[PDB]
Amino acid sequence: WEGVVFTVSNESVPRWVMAQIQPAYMGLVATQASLAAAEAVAAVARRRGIEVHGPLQVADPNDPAASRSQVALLLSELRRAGCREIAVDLTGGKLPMSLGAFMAAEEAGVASLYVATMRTATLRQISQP
Amino acid sequence: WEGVVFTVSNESVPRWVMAQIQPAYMGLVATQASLAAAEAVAAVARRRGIEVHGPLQVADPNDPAASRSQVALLLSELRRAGCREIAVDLTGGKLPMSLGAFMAAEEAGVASLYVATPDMRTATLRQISQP
Repeated sequence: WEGVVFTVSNESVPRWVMAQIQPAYMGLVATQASLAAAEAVAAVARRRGIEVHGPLQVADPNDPAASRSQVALLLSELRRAGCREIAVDLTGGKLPMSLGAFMAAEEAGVASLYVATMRTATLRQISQP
Repeated sequence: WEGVVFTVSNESVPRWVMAQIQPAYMGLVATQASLAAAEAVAAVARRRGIEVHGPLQVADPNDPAASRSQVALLLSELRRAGCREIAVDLTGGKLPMSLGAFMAAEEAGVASLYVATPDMRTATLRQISQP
């Protein structure tokens, strides 16, 4: 892989993917709470020479559409910068972030990757076809 | 919703969703590690008059194809029993499970729901969709 777009909740797992595949371009989508992790990923990637796009923030992380659109923007920005082999690692983030990222990646025809290792609750809809 | 298919990791969350939706039909997909929790959801549901299908087991919880196919089996199974407005609740279980359940629900035309509330010594990178 030439490029990788990450949904981010922790910094350690994207770093390990970086070493595995050594891409030339990287995109980062985070929430407000996970922004510091995304910036930590960006900092190590910059000093290895990777071109870093983002982090982009999603206003509501429980809304898959928000994540989907941000990953879409980054997948386009990376294609523009001249990257042709892009994948989306959706390991990080809450479930709707990973789901929105997968949606963006299916909709652009790119490969999705994964790293195998109640009073507040609302019921929400992810998809209605 | 009159039918809900659940991916199961814990027993609490599905129970909570059951109380909110009051479904008539239920489907249950579990891993080996979560089969007991699913059986406990199933026991509670059958005593409330709910027709329960499963729990089915997925052998590889990291393979989304194995989750997709069990959820898809259960959705067709529920429809043949007379259920027709079904939602897939895909909280519970790891990401691959949830994504497999999302794939099966999209291909079946059903809505997907979600309840809104690490050691790197050994890791494998898997491709989950290769379009």
